[PDB]
Amino acid sequence: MTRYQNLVNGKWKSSEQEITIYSPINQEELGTVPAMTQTEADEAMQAARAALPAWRALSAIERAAYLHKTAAILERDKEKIGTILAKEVAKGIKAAIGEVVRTADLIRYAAEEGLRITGQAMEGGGFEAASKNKLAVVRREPVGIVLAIAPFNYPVNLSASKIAPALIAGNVVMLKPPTQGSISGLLLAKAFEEAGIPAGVFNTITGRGSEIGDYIIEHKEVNFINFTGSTPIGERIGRLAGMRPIMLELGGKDAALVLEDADLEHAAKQIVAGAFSYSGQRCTAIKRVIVLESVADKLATLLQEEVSKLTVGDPFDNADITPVIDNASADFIWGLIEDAQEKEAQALTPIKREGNLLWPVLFDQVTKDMKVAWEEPFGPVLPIIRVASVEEAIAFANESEFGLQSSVFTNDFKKAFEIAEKLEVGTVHINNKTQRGPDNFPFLGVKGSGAGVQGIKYSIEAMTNVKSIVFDVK
Amino acid sequence: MTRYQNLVNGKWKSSEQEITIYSPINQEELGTVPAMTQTEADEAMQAARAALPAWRALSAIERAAYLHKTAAILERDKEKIGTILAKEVAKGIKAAIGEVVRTADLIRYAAEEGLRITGQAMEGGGFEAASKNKLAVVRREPVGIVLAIAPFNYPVNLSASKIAPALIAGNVVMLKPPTQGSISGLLLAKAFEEAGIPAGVFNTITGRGSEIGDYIIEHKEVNFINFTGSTPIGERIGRLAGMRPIMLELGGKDAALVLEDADLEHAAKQIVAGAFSYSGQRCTAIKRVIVLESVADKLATLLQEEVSKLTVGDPFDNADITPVIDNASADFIWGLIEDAQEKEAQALTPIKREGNLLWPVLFDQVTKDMKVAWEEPFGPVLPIIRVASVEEAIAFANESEFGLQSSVFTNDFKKAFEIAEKLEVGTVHINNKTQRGPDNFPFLGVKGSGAGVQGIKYSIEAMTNVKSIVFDVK
Amino acid sequence: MTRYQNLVNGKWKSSEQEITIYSPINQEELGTVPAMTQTEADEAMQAARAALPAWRALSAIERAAYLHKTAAILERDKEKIGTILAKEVAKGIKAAIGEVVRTADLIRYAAEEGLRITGQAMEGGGFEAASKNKLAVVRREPVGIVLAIAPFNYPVNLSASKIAPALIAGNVVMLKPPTQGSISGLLLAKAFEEAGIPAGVFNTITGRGSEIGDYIIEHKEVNFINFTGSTPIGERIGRLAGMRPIMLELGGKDAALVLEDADLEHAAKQIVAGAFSYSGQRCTAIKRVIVLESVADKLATLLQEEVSKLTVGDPFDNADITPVIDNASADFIWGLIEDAQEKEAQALTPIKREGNLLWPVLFDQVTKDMKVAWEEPFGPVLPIIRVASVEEAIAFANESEFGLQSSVFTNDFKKAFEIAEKLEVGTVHINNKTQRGPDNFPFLGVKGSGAGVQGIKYSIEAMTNVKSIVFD
Amino acid sequence: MTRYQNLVNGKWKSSEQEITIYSPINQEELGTVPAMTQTEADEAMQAARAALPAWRALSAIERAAYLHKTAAILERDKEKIGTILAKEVAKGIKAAIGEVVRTADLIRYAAEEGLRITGQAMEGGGFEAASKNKLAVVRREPVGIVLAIAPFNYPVNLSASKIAPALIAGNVVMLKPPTQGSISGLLLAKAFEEAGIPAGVFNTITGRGSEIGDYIIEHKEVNFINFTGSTPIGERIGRLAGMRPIMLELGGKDAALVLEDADLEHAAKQIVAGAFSYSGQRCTAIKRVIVLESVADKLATLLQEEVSKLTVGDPFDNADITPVIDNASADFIWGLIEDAQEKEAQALTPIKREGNLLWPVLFDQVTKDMKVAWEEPFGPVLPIIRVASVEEAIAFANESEFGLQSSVFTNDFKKAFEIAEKLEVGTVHINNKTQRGPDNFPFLGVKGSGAGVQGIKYSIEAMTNVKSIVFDVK
Ligand SMILES: NC(=O)c1ccc[n+]([C@@H]2O[C@H](COP(=O)([O-])OP(=O)(O)OC[C@H]3O[C@@H](n4cnc5c(N)ncnc54)[C@H](OP(=O)(O)O)[C@@H]3O)[C@@H](O)[C@H]2O)c1
Ligand SMILES: NC(=O)c1ccc[n+]([C@@H]2O[C@H](COP(=O)([O-])OP(=O)(O)OC[C@H]3O[C@@H](n4cnc5c(N)ncnc54)[C@H](OP(=O)(O)O)[C@@H]3O)[C@@H](O)[C@H]2O)c1
Ligand SMILES: NC(=O)c1ccc[n+]([C@@H]2O[C@H](COP(=O)([O-])OP(=O)(O)OC[C@H]3O[C@@H](n4cnc5c(N)ncnc54)[C@H](OP(=O)(O)O)[C@@H]3O)[C@@H](O)[C@H]2O)c1
Repeated sequence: MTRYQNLVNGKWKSSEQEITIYSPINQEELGTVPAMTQTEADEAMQAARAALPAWRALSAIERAAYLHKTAAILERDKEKIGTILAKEVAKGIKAAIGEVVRTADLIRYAAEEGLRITGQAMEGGGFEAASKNKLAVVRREPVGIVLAIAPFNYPVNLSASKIAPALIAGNVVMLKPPTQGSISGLLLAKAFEEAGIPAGVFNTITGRGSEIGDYIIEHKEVNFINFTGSTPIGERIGRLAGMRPIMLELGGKDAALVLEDADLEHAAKQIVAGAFSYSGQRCTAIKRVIVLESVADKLATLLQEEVSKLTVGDPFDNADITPVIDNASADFIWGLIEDAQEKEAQALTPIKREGNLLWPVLFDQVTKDMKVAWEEPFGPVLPIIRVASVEEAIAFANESEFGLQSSVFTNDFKKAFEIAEKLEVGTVHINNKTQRGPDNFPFLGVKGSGAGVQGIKYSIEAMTNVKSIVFDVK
Repeated sequence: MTRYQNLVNGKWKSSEQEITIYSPINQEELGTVPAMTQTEADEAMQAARAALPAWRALSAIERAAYLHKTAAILERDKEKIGTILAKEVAKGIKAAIGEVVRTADLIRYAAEEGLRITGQAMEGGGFEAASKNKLAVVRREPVGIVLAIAPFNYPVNLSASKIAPALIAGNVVMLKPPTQGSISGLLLAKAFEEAGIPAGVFNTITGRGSEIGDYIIEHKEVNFINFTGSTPIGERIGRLAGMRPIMLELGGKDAALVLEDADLEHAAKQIVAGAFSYSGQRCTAIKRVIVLESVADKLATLLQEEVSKLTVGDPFDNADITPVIDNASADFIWGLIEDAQEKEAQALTPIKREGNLLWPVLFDQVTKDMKVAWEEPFGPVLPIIRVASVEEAIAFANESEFGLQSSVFTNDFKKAFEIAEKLEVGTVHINNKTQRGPDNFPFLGVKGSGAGVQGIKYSIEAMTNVKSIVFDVK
Repeated sequence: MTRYQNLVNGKWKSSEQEITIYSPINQEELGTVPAMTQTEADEAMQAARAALPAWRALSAIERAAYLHKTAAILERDKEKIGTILAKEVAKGIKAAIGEVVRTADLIRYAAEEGLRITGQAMEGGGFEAASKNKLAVVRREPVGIVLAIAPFNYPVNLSASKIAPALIAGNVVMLKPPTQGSISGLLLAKAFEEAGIPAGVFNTITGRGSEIGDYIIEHKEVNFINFTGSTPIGERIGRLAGMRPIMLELGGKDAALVLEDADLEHAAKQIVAGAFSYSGQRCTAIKRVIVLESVADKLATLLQEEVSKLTVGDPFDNADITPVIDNASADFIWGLIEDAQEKEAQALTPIKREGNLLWPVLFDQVTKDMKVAWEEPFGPVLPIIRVASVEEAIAFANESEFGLQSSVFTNDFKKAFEIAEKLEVGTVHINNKTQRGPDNFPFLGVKGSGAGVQGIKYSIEAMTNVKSIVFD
Repeated sequence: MTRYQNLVNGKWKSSEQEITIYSPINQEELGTVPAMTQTEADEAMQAARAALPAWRALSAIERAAYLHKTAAILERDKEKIGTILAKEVAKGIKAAIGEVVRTADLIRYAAEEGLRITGQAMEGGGFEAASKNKLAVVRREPVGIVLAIAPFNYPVNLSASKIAPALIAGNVVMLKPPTQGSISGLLLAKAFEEAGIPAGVFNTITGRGSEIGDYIIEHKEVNFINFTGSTPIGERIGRLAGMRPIMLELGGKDAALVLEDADLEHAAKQIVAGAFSYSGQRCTAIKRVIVLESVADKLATLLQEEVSKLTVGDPFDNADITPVIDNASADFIWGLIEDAQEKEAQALTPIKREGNLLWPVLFDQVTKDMKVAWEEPFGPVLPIIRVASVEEAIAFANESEFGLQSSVFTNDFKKAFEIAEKLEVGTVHINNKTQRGPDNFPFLGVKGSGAGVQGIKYSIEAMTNVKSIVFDVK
C-alpha cells in the first residue's frame, strides 16, 4: 500500500516503475520503492553537483549541526525505523532498534570527528637547503559527489557509515540502498531531510542494482564510490570505476584460530556469538574455525552445545537465528550444507530447513574439498577445521580468497601477535570474536575482502582530496 | 655494441629478443636492452614473491642500509650514469648529473623516512563505553610486490621515487623502465645490485610497454602498481588493475594564473623557467598562461624576451632547449603548433624545426579552439590565454582534463589562497613555478592527472596495508 | 545577603570566615563567598584524591557526558550567570552572556576532543636491528589532581578552559576562582554539580590568593597547576611548584606592528577593537602600536577617531568602556597615564577619570622612557610608538618582557611571515587583532608571558602523563 | 699531565683554577679539566647567544650535516674515547666503546629525526562558524640556549641525548659534563668541534656543580635546562629555574614485579642483567624485586645463582661488576647493606668490599624498614621483597618516591597490561628488564623520577617553542 519516494534535490519523487518489498519473514508486502530510470539518476546527479558548492562552502560546524540533528531524529524514531527494518531484512526487532541507535551514535561520532581534521604545514629545509624557505600548507578538500552503495544486512548502519563521513568532509552523497533494505534507506533519508539537510546535498537512488547499478557506477559526476557488498560485484565495480577512488567492503570468510593453550569455553562462547549473530548474515563474522588437534574435540563439544542454546524463529520474538534474506540465499546455503554432507562432514547440530528459516548447522571434520570451507555461505553454517600445527593453521587461514578479519584464541599473547602479523587479514582480534568493533577502529580487508581502509577517521580522510599550497616564507 | 641485461633474482639475464636504444640527439646506438618474454616476466615475479618474506622480515634499519649504500654508489657513478642518461633521453648533461644526484638524495630521504613510520594505539572508550577495554594496535605492513613503471623523462629519479619508498616499507619492487630510458633504469639496477640488495628484492623488466605492459599489469603476483606516464595509458592501467591499489601520475596541463597585481618580471621569469625546462618535457611544468586583460601585454613582452634568452641545441652543450624524445613527439607538437597558427595565434617566437630539435614557441591570443590550449604538447610550446576576470581565469583553468598543479601569481596572498582552493588541482604554487618541489611535499593530481597522493611520506604509507590488532587490556 | 558555598566532595560547604563581593559598577554587595581555611583546603584535596580512581576508571565517553550536560545547563542559565558576571567584573551584560555561551561551547569542544586522544604503537626496528621485535604502546594517563586558578576578567571562560580539558582527560579538578569573580566560579560549579559530576571530581576553593594561594600551590596532592594571572604571581607559582608540571598564562603587552604597505583603515579598526575591548582588560589585546614613520600620522588619526567612537559608561548599557575592576587598578593605570603626560606624550583622546570608570586614552609620540610603553596597564590606554624601519619595529617589539601575541599589519604577506618568525611571541596574527581565537588554535606566551602551550587539544594533552608499555 | 680545555666560542680555553680527574679504578691521574669561573660562564653564554641567530637561520639539513659529521668522527675515535671513558667512570672497556657507538647512532638518529618535524595548518571552522576563514600555521621554533647537564655514568651518551636533539632543532647548546666524566664530555666536544660546528653553537662549561651549577642554572641567557642526575639536585634545579622550561631525568628505584604465572628463569636472567649492569650504576635498572609468595623461593634461587655468575674486577677485564664511581658512593651503598643486615635481611650472595670495588649483594626477606627497599643505592645491591597478592605488589611499587620505569614478569599479558596502567611509572616493560630502550621510545619518570618526556622525538619537540601564525584565507 504505502508509496515510498526518493529524496532528490530535497523533494520527494516517485517513479513510473516500482519495486514491491516483501518481508522475508512471511512475504508480507511492506511497501513499494521507486525503480528510478537512468534519466532520474541523471537528474539526481545534477542536483548533487549543483548543491556541492554551497555545501562545501559551509563551516565544518555548520555541516555537523545537520548530522547532529539527523542523529537526534534517528534516536527519536528508532522504534518505527527498527520495526520496519526488522520486517524488511528479517532482523531481530531489538537488534534492529539497536542498529538504529548505533547508526545515530555513528552519525554523531562522524560529525564530531570531521570537525578536527587538521592539515600540515611542511617545510622544505629538511629535504634540501635550496628549499628552506618553502612552506606547503597541506589540507583536505572534498572529492565531490560520493556514491554510497549499501548491503542488505545493515541498510541503515552501513549507509550512515558512508553518508556521515562523506557529508562532514564537505562531499554531497548519492545513496543507493539495497532493494531489500531500500525502505530503511529511505527512512534514513526521511530523517536526513527532516533534519533540514540542504536540497541536493543528500539524495537517494532506488532500483535494482542489476539494472541501475552500472549506470550510476560509471556515471560522469560520481567522484568517489563507497561500496559494501559481495566480492563478485565489488570486483566489477572496482573494474568499472577505473581510475576514480573507491572503497570496497567485500566478502569475508573470517577464521577463528583456536590454539592448544586457549580458554576453550571463552573461545567457544565468542565463536558462536560471532558466527551465528543475525543468522550468520554479518560479513565480519567467524565463518571458519581452525582448531589444533589437541583441543579440537573439547572445542567442538563446547561449540556444539553453544549452538544448541540458540533460539530459532521469528525476528519479533528476538530469535538468535532468523530467516535468511531470500530464497536464493537459502538455496545457496543448503547447497553448501549438502556438499559438506556429501564429503562426510560431521554435522554436530540438526540440519532442518523451513524455507528461508534455516537452522544453525555446525560442521566438524571439514577438509579442503567441501565448499563450506571456502565459499562464504553468508548463513547459519560454521565449519570446524582441524589442523596439526600452528603453521598449518596459518597456511589454511591464508589460503582463503578473503582477508577481512580473523581472531586468534590463545593464552600466550606473544604467540598471538606473531600469528597476527602472519595472518593476511586487515584486523586480528586476540581472544575475541571478529567485529567492526568501535567504529573509530580501522576496518579493512585485503585479499579480495575490500580495497581501502574504513572506520570513521579513515573514511572521512579517504573521501577527500589532498590540496597542497606552496608559498615562500622568506 | 654493449649488451644490457635485466636484474632478475639477483643475477643478470639477457633475452632472446632485444631492443636497440638510439640516442635522440643523433640516432647513435647506445646499447641493447632485453625484450623480456611473458615467461621471463613470470620468472621475475616468482623471484620477487620468493624474496618477499626474508626482505619483510628484516629490520627497517637493515633495509635502509641497502638504500643508503645504493645512494652512495649512485653518487659515486653520477658522471657515468648522467652521461648515458643525457645521451638516452636528450637531457642536458649537467641536468642529467643533477638528476642522478637528486635521485641519490631521494633514496637517502626515503630510507630515513621509512624508519619512522609509527603506528597507532587506539582505545574504544571514546566511541562507546562497552568497548572501553579494547585496544587496537594499528600498524603498516607491506602490500607485497610493487610494480613500478617509469616515464622516459626521469627514468632514474621517477624510478627511485617508486623503488625507495617501496623498498623501505618492506615491499619487493618490480621495475619497468621506459624503453627510451631502459638503459638508465638498468644502471639504477646496476647500483642497487652493487649495494648488495638481496636477490629477488629488486628486479627489472625491460621490453615494449605495448607488448609486455598489459601482461605485467594484470599479473597475479602484482600487489600494487605505481605508474607514471601519459593519461591514456594511466586510464587503461587503472581500468585493468581493477581492485588492486594503484598510484597514477598522469599528464598535466598546469596553468600559470597571472593576475593584475602581480610582479610580472618575476612571474615571467618563473613561467619561462618552468615551462621550457627540459624542452617542456616535464609533466609538472607550466603549460598554460592564463593572464588578465590589463597585464597581458606586459607579461607577453616579458615572456617573449625570456624565451628569446633560451639556448637551443645539443644536450652536452647544456642547451636550455634540447631535442624532443622521438620523431612522433615532434610531429605531435608540430601539429599543435600548426593548429594554433591555423586559428590565428600570435607566434611570439620563431617557429623552426630541425627534426627532433624544435625551437621554443610562445603563442599569444590563444582561444578555446586551438588544441594547444587543451592538449598537453609535452614540448617547447607555451600558449598565452587572455581572460577578462579572475572568475574566467579560474573557470578556464578548471575546464582542463587535468589537475596536477597550478601556479597563481599575485601580490595579494589572501586572494591567492582564495583562488588556490577554487582551483581543481592537487598543488597550487603562489608566486612560483609549479614543480614536484621538495620530495617530502605531497605530489598529486586529481582530474585525470593521477590517482593517489605521492611524495616520500605519502608514497611510503600508500604502498603498505594497515593491520589492526585488537585485544583486551581490561 | 546571599550566602555562597564551595563545592567540596559533591556537597556545598560554607566557611567561618567570609569574603563580601562588591560590584565594581556601584559597590553593590553581590554576595559572600567562603574564605576557606587551610584545613578545608586539605579536606577538598582529600576528596579529590579519593574521587580520582573512580573518575579515571570511567570511559572517556561517560566522562564527556557530564561535560555535555554541564554545557547544556550553562546554556540554559546563561542569562542569570551573565547578569551576575556583569555585575561582578563590570563586564558588558551582553558580552558577559556571550562569555557564558562561549564557555558552554568550549566545554562541548573539549569534551568531544578528549574522546579522540590516540596513542602510538612504536617499533624499535627503525632505531636498531636488535630491537626489531619491541613494540611500545604509548598512551596518555591523567596527572591526577589539577589545580586550576583563574583570573578575574574571565572567571567562567578561563575556568572552564582549565576544567573541561582536565576533566575529559581523567583528572579531577580543584578550582580556585578569583575573589572578584568567585561568584561566577561558584556558578560554574553550580552547573557542574547540577550536571551530576561525581562527588569530589570537581571542587572549588574560594579565598584570598594572598593567603590561601601558596598553601594550595605547594600542596602535597596537587599534581598539576594551571594558572592564569599576572606575571609577578606566575613567576612565584612556577618557582614554588618546583618540579611539578605547570601551565602559566601570564601578562602580555601585545604589539600591533603597522607597516607602510598596510590597510590603515582596517588596521585601525582591528587595533581599536582589540585594544579597548573590555576596557583593555583582556591580556591577549593590542597594548602597543608600533607604526613606521610614513603611515604613523594617518594611523594615529584613524585610531583616534575609532577610539572617539567608543561608548563609556555602565556595563548594563553595553558600553564599550566599562569601569576597571577595582580602585588599585585604576590608580595604576592613572599613574601610567600621568607618567606618559610627564614625558610629553601626545594624548590623542580626552583623559577623564570618575573613579573606576576611566576613559579610553590614546597616546602618541611614545618613547622608551614612558612606563606605558613597557608596563601592562591592563586598562583603556593604548600607546602609539613610531619607529623608522621594520628592523627597529621588530627590535622594539622584542625588547618587551612579554611574548604572548603580536599582530602584523601589512599587504605583503611574505614580509609578514618574515616578521612573524622574527617576533619573539607565541602567536602572530597577520592583518588581524590578537585574540585567543578559536579555542582549538594553540595559545601560548614565551618571554615571561607564560610557560606551556594551551588551547583545547594542547591543554588536554599537557595535563596527562605519557605511559609507554613495551613488550615483545 | 694532559691539559684539557673547554670549547667556548669555537676555540679552546683553559682556566686559572683546575680540577684533577683520578681514575676510580686505581686513582690514576687522567688529566685536568678547567674549573671555569662565573665570568667565563658568562662569556660562554655570550658566545652561545651571539651564535644562535646564524645557527637558527641554517636549513635543517645543513644543521644535520654537522651532526652526521660528528657521529662519523665519534665512530672513528670510539676506541680512544671509550678507553678514556672506561678509565674515568670505571666502566667496562668494551661497554664504554659500545656507549660511544650508541652515542654516534643516537646523534645520527636525532639528526635525521629533526629534519622531519612537521607543523600543522589548523582551520577555525570546526570550532565556530565565525572563524571558518582563519588558518593557523603552527610550527616549532628553538627555545634558544639549551643548558645540558649530564650525569657521570653516561657522560657521552646522556650528553649527546641532550645536545643532538637540541642542535637539530635550531638551539645552541651549553654542555655541563659531570666532573667525573668531564674528560669524556670534552672529548665529545672535541668531536663536535672537529666536525666543524659553528663557533658558539656548542660550548662546554666544566667545574664543580656545587659551585658553578647554580650560577649557570639561574643564568639570564639559559632558555631551557636539560638535567640528568640525582633527585635532590633535580628538585633544586626545577625550583631555581622557576618558570623556564626544564627536563629532569632524576633517580629511579625501578621494580620487577614477578607474578606466579611467570617464566622464572627468564625473569631471573632479565632481572640480574638489568640490576647489576654497570655495577647497578644505571638509573633505569631493576632496583627492587617484588615477587609473590608462591614463586619467591624459586625466583630467589635463580636470582642468586645468576648473581653468582657475575665477574667482579677491573673494567679493562670487562668485569660485570666494576668499582663504583667514588668512595662516598661506596660508603652510602655499604651503609644501606649494613642497615639491611641489621634488620635481618637474608644476604644471598657474599658481602665483600675492597674500597670502591663492592661485590654484588642480593638481599632476600626485605621489609619496609630497610633503607635498601626505598633509597636508590645506585650500586650492586638488589633487594628481593615478598608480597602476598598482586594488589600488595602494586601498592608497594607505588609507595616509592620514584616513577621512572617498572617491569612486570607474567605469562598472562592481559593481567600485565592491567598492572601496567596501575603502576605509577613512566614506562612498563612486560617480561623484560627496564631500559631506556630504543632511543626513539619515550623515556620519562613521574613521581620525582623526572619532569618531562624525553626520547629523541620528544626531546626534539620539547626543546622548541610553538609559534602559531594566524591569517585569513578568505
Ligand atoms: N565487509 C563489509 O563491510 C561487509 C558488511 C556487510 C556485508 N558485506 C557483504 O555484503 C554482501 C551482501 O550484500 P548484498 O548481497 O545485498 O550485496 P550485493 O548483492 O553484492 O550488492 C551490494 C549492493 O550493491 C548493489 N548492486 C548489485 N548489483 C550491482 C551492480 N551490478 N552494480 C552496482 N551495484 C550493484 C545492490 O543493490 P541490489 O542488490 O538491491 O540491486 C546492493 O545494494 C555479502 O557478500 C557480504 O560479504 C560486507
Ligand atoms: N594570557 C592569558 O591567558 C590571560 C588571560 C586573562 C588574564 N590574564 C592575566 O590575568 C591578570 C589579571 O588577573 P588577576 O589580577 O585577577 O590575577 P592575579 O591577581 O595575578 O591572580 C590571578 C589568580 O591567582 C590568584 N592568586 C592571587 N595571588 C596568589 C598567590 N600568591 N598564590 C596563588 N594564587 C594567587 C588570584 O585570586 P585572588 O586575586 O582573587 O585572591 C586570581 O584568581 C593580568 O595580569 C592578565 O595579564 C592572562
Ligand atoms: N633517569 C635517567 O635518565 C638517569 C640516567 C642516569 C643517571 N641518573 C641519575 O644520575 C645520578 C648520578 O649522577 P651524579 O651523581 O653525577 O648526578 P648529581 O651529582 O646529582 O648531578 C648530576 C649533574 O649535575 C651537576 N650538578 C651537581 N650539583 C649541582 C648543582 N647544585 N647545580 C647544578 N648542577 C649540579 C653534576 O656535576 P658534578 O657533580 O660533576 O659537579 C652532574 O654533572 C643518579 O641519582 C641517577 O639516578 C638518571
